[PDB]
Amino acid sequence: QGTVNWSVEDIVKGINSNNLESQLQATQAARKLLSREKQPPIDNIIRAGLIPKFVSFLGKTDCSPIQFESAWALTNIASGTSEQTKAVVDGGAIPAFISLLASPHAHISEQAVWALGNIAGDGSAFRDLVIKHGAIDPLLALLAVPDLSTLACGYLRNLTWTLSNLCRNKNPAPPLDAVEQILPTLVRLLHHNDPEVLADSCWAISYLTDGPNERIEMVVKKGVVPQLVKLLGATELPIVTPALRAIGNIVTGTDEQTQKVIDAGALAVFPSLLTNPKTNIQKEATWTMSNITAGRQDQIQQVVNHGLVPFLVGVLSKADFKTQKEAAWAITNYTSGGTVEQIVYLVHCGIIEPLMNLLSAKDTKIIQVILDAISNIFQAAEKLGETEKLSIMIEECGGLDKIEALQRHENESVYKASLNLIEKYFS
Amino acid sequence: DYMPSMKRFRREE
Repeated sequence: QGTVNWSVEDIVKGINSNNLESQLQATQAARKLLSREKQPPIDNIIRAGLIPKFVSFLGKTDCSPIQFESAWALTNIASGTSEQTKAVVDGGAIPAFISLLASPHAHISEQAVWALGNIAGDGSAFRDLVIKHGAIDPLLALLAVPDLSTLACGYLRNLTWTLSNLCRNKNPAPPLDAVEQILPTLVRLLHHNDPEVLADSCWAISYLTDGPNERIEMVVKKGVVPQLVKLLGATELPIVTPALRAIGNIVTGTDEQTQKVIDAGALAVFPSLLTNPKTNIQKEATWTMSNITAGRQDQIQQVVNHGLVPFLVGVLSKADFKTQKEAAWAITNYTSGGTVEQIVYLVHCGIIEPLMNLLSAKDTKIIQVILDAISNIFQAAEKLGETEKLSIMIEECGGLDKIEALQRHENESVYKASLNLIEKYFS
Repeated sequence: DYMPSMKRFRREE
């Protein structure tokens, strides 16, 4: 090939040449420049005014190779900064790419899919603009086959990824009707046997569940929660991670939505998740637990029955600090919403000492959360007339020293809560 | 982080 390492000047010469073949060779040279790993000259290409030419080449049905080369060039320009993506959009690329989705050449339609994914991936405004130009119907039409396995793997992964970008970002979240239009295909992809397709489908679902309970309900109504729990159990970390994100999102919802997560058998996976060697998995699992323990007393009871309280004690005792903070939250929610018997059980599992140990942390918020938890537990103790036993318990593991020291803490609610605790139970 | 990239660059094959 004689299209390797052209100067931008030569590329411009060729593209301006009145010869379709010359334009093709120059466009390919541009593509090869724009696809080098080391500092591709995107800004130089833009400054040379080439984008409108590329876009015009997208429409040359009579010359599919120049459609492909220009599609790839524009794809890589749109992969850059918001400004570079914007240069591509401003060139008129969106309807051109959408028109290319119908191309009889798989590599060309695929490249169009990819490009639209980059443009939509820039953010809410471009995402919504891609949708207004009508991308969703032809995109989905590309998946209208009896069995997804007959499609090329790379092709399918690219499509799934671009759809996931149409589901991504907030303020605003995607249009409700767009979400409803995309969701069934997402469900189908969520049952496809490829790890990357599964990962990206899961990520899409996680985007869609990241919002108000109505948004969550749109997803939950499609019946995907059991599949999410199954994927939650997968060996591949790139699958588990978005599965767990989606599940956590869903349990930020209503008691009924959360209950749907529990009924699908999610809790059975949390012994592993709460001890997972990957820090973010442990953190997000504990976050998820914290929103489940903020639930109803029967839901708290299901957490108890699945033997998960000792795992919460474990995470509180030793974990990455952020995970520990999530655990503190889980405990404060548990003690706020739990029965006296459930709180007693919590104490019997050994929550007090690690709770106290975290009072030496340099984080005001977790101090507040923990003090709140201690307050709730003391309330249970009062209800049982066992406040003295709890006071002794806290004193013996050195909790009293820490609480006494929190009196001199600078934050108001902290020394107020701690002084209250001291004056009420440790006199 | 571990999420899919927002944009993807198609590199030399």
